[PDB]
Amino acid sequence: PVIKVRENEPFDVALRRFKRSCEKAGVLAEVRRREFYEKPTTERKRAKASAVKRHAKKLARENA
Amino acid sequence: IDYKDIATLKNYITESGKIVPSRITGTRAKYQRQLARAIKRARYLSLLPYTD
Amino acid sequence: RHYEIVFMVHPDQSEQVPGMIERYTAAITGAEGKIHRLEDWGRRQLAYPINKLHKAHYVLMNVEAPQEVIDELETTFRFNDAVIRSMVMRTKHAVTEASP
Amino acid sequence: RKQVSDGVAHIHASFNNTIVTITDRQGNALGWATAGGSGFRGSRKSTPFAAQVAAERCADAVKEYGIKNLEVMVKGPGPGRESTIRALNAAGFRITNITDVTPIPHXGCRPPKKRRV
Amino acid sequence: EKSKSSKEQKKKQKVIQVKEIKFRPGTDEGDYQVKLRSLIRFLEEGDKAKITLRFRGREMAHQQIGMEVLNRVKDDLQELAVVESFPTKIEGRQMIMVLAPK
Amino acid sequence: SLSTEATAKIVSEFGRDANDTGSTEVQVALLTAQINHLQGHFAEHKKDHHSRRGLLRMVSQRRKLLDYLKRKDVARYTQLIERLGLRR
RNA sequence: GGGGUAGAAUUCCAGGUGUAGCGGUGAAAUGCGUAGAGAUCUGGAGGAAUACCGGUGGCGAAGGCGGCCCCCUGGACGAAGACUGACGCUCAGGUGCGAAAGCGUGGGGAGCAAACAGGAUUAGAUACCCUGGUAGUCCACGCCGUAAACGAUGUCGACUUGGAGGUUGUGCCGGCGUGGCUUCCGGAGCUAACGCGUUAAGUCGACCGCCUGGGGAGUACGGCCGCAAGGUUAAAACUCAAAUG
Ligand SMILES: NC(=O)OC[C@@H](O)C[C@H](NC(=O)[C@H]1NCCC[C@H]1O)C(=O)N[C@@H](Cc1c[nH]cn1)C(=O)N[C@H](C(=O)O)[C@H](O)c1c[nH]c(Cl)n1
Ligand SMILES: [K+]
Ligand SMILES: [K+]
Ligand SMILES: [K+]
Ligand SMILES: [K+]
Ligand SMILES: [K+]
Ligand SMILES: [K+]
Ligand SMILES: [Mg+2]
Ligand SMILES: [Mg+2]
Ligand SMILES: [Mg+2]
Ligand SMILES: [Mg+2]
Ligand SMILES: [Mg+2]
Ligand SMILES: [Mg+2]
Ligand SMILES: [Mg+2]
Ligand SMILES: [Mg+2]
Ligand SMILES: [Mg+2]
Ligand SMILES: [Mg+2]
Ligand SMILES: [Mg+2]
Ligand SMILES: [Mg+2]
Repeated sequence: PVIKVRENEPFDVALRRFKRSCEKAGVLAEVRRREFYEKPTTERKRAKASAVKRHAKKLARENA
Repeated sequence: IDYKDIATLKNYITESGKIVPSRITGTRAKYQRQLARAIKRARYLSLLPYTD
Repeated sequence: RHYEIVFMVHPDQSEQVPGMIERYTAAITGAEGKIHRLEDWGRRQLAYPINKLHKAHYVLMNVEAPQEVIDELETTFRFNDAVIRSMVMRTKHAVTEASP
Repeated sequence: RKQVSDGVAHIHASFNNTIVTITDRQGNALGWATAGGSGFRGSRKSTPFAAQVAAERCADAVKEYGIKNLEVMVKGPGPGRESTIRALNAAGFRITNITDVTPIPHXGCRPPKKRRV
Repeated sequence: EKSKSSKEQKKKQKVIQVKEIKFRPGTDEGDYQVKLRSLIRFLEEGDKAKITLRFRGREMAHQQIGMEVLNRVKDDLQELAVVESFPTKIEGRQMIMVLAPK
Repeated sequence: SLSTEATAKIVSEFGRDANDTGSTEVQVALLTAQINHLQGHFAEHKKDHHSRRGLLRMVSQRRKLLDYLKRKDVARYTQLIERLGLRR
C-alpha cells in the first residue's frame, strides 16, 4: 500500500485512500493470522466450515 | 499463457504484485493455473515484481 | 527435446554477450542444434534489484538439442560470473514466432 | 546540527506499543518518541491517543532539523496506525506520501503457539 | 539503565508471603500428607503458612477433633517451623494457625 | 515408459506381425523390457516407493501372462522365456 | 525420487544514525537496555518454510502430496481403431508401503518447543498466562508399525426415478451431445432412528475380514517381532443387571 499524495489533495481524503489501500491488499488480516501457529488439521477444518457456510447460504438464497 | 507476455499478466496482478483470484477476474481454472505459473516464472526473471 | 533458455547478463558486460551467444549456439549446433528462435532483448529495467543491479542484458533462445548438452550448457552459466540468472525450460514443441 | 528538508516518519505500530521515529531519507535517526515514554504505562500505551502524543513529542524532537516534508512508513497492526499520522500532519508537516511496510513472510518461520485464554 | 541495576539488588530482598492451606476435620491421611508436603515446600523456601481448619454444619459440635488436626501439623512441622499464633476459639467457622519459617 | 521406437521393435520381433500387439509374447517382452529398464532407476532412487508400486504391477502382470502361456502352449512359453532370458 | 535455485520473513553478527526506554499482561513481574537497547538504515551469516494463486480445486492404494526450474519415474483419463483371446474376481498365511511422536549413529539447528528454570495467578497451581529454554522439530542411513490411520462404511461386478454445481477429456453444429473424476440436494427403496439414496446404507452375485451383555481388558500368561519404548496374537476368575444407540 504505497500512496503518493497527488497534486493538491487534502489529508483526510488522502488518509481514506491509504486505509482503503491497506484494506484491499490484506495486511491487518494477514498479520493476525500469522500471529499464532495454526496446525494443518485446524486450517483444513476452518476451510471446510467456511465452504459449508458459503454453500449453505446459496441454498438459503435458493428455496426462497 | 506466456511468462514473457507482461502486458496480459499485469491485468491479473494487484498493485502490491499479488495474483488475483479467478472468482474476481472470471478466469477459467485451467488458465488460472497457467497464469499463476507464468507470473512466478516472470517473478524469477525479474520481469514482474514479487512485492512492494 | 525442445528447450527455452533465458539468461540475464551483467549490464556492464553487454559487450561480452556477442561472444557468448556464439559459443552457446556453436555448441548446440555442434550436436543437431535447431535454433528455432534467438532474440537479444537488450538491457531492460529489472522489476527488483539482483546483486545491487537495476538493469541486466536479457537474451532468449528456443532450441532443440540433446538433453546432455543443455545440462552441459547449464554448467557454463554457473561458472560464468558475468551471467547473473538463467531459466532453462522445456517446451513441448518448437517456438519460431516472436515474443514482445 | 544539520538542516534536513525532507524526512521519513517510521511508525512501528505494535499491538502493545507505538514507536514513532523521524529519520533522514537514508534512514539516519534524527529523533524518536514512544507511547510508553509519553506518560502511558502498561495497557495505556496500547491506545490511539497514546500514539498521538508520541507523534507530537517526536515532532518536537525534530523541530531543530527544520523538516516540513515527511514520508510515512507505518508498520504493524497497532491501534495507533492512523492516529500517529493524523497527529504528525497536525504538527504541520506536509505528508507527501504514506507507505505500509508491514513484514509479511512468503510461506517463513513457525509462529509461537496460540494463547489458551 | 543506572538506578535499576542498584534497585535489582534492593528488589532481591525476598518478600515473605503467607500461603494458605485449608484443612478439614474429615481430611484423610493420604490427602493430609499432600497438604503437609505443600506446607513443607512453603516453610522450606522461607514462606509463612496460614493453616485454616473449616467446620461445616454440626461439625461445630466436635471442635476438639478439629484441634487434633491443627495440633498434628504443628507436631509434624515442629523442627521445620515455629508457631507464630495458635488458635483458641472458632472465629466464624474457622480456626487459623499461622506458622513461621525458622 | 519405453519409447515408441523401443515398443515398435519388440512388437515386430516377438509378434506375428507389426499389427499384433496383443499377443502374450509381445506383452511379456514389453513388460520385461520396462522391468529391466527400471532396475537402474530403483538402484539410484531406492526411496521411490510410489514408482516401485508400478514396477511390482509389471512383474505381477508378467507372471500372470507367463502362467497363462504355460498352460495354453508350453512350446511358446519355453521359447519365450529363453529368448527374453527369464528364469520362469 | 534426485539435484539446483528464487524471493519474503524471523534470528544472529558487523557497522552507521540516534536516546531512554524496550518487551510483556487481566493486572504485573521475571527478562532486555546507557558496556547504548528498542527503533531506523547498509552489509553479511545461517537454518527452516514456501504469502498471493488456492478452489467442498487436483493427484495418490492408503499414509499423504503446495515457490520456480531441470533430470529420472509411477498411475489415471479420452478419441478412433488394430491386436491377444477368459489371460478373470477375491485372497487365510505371506510380502511391502504406512501421519506424528519415539529409538540408534552421524550431521545440522533460524524459528518453534515436551522437560526444565524463573515470573505470575490461586485455597493450592506440579497448570492454563509471562520471560527464557533442552530434547525434538530439519538432513542421511537404519529401526519402530501405531493414530478419531475416519466416509468410524472391505474389494470386485451387475442392475434401479430425478435436480443443481465443480473439475478434466472429446465429437458435432455459444448451442447440441458424449466419456472420467468430484460436491450438494432429493425420489423409490432401505434404516431403530438419524440418515443413505446410481460415488447406496437400494436390488443382487463372488471372495475375504470381523462381532456375539458391561466392567475386568486389548489386560495376564505363552508365542512371534523390537536396541528400547513397546507392538501383535489374546483369555479367565470375579463382579454388575445392566452397559449401549
Ligand atoms: N488461580 C486459581 O486457582 O484460580 C483463579 C482463576 O480462576 C482466575 C481466572 N483464570 C482463568 O480464567 C484462566 N483462563 C486461562 C488463561 C489463564 C487464566 O486467566 C480468571 O478469572 N482470570 C482472569 C485474569 C486473572 C488471573 N488471576 C486474576 N485475574 C481473566 O482475565 N480471565 C479471562 C476469562 O476468564 O475469560 C481469560 O481466561 C484471560 C485473558 N487473559 C488471561 Cl491471562 N486470561
Ligand atoms: K553465474
Ligand atoms: K490366490
Ligand atoms: K533448542
Ligand atoms: K422419527
Ligand atoms: K505378549
Ligand atoms: K461377565
Ligand atoms: Mg491423491
Ligand atoms: Mg489422511
Ligand atoms: Mg482383490
Ligand atoms: Mg518424525
Ligand atoms: Mg537421531
Ligand atoms: Mg519460545
Ligand atoms: Mg511457554
Ligand atoms: Mg488400531
Ligand atoms: Mg476402524
Ligand atoms: Mg440425500
Ligand atoms: Mg444398516
Ligand atoms: Mg498388550
